[PDB]
Amino acid sequence: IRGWIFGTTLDSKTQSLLIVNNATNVVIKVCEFQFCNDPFLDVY
Ligand SMILES: *[C@@H]1O[C@H](CO)[C@@H](O)[C@H](O)[C@H]1NC(C)=O
Repeated sequence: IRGWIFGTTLDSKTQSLLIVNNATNVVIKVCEFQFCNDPFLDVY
C-alpha cells in the first residue's frame, strides 16, 4: 500500500492529487493526471 489517488473525475480537464511513497521520500503532486483504468506502480 504505497500511496493514494484523490480527485473528482480521476481524469484530465480537472485537477487531481497524487501521493506516491518512495523508499526515501513522499512526493505529493497535484496535476491534471490522465489516470489509467487499473493504476499501479511497477517495481523491478
Ligand atoms: C523517490 O523519489 C525521489 C525524488 O522524487 C528520488 O530521489 C528517489 O530516488 C525515489 N526513490 C526510488 C526508490 O527511486
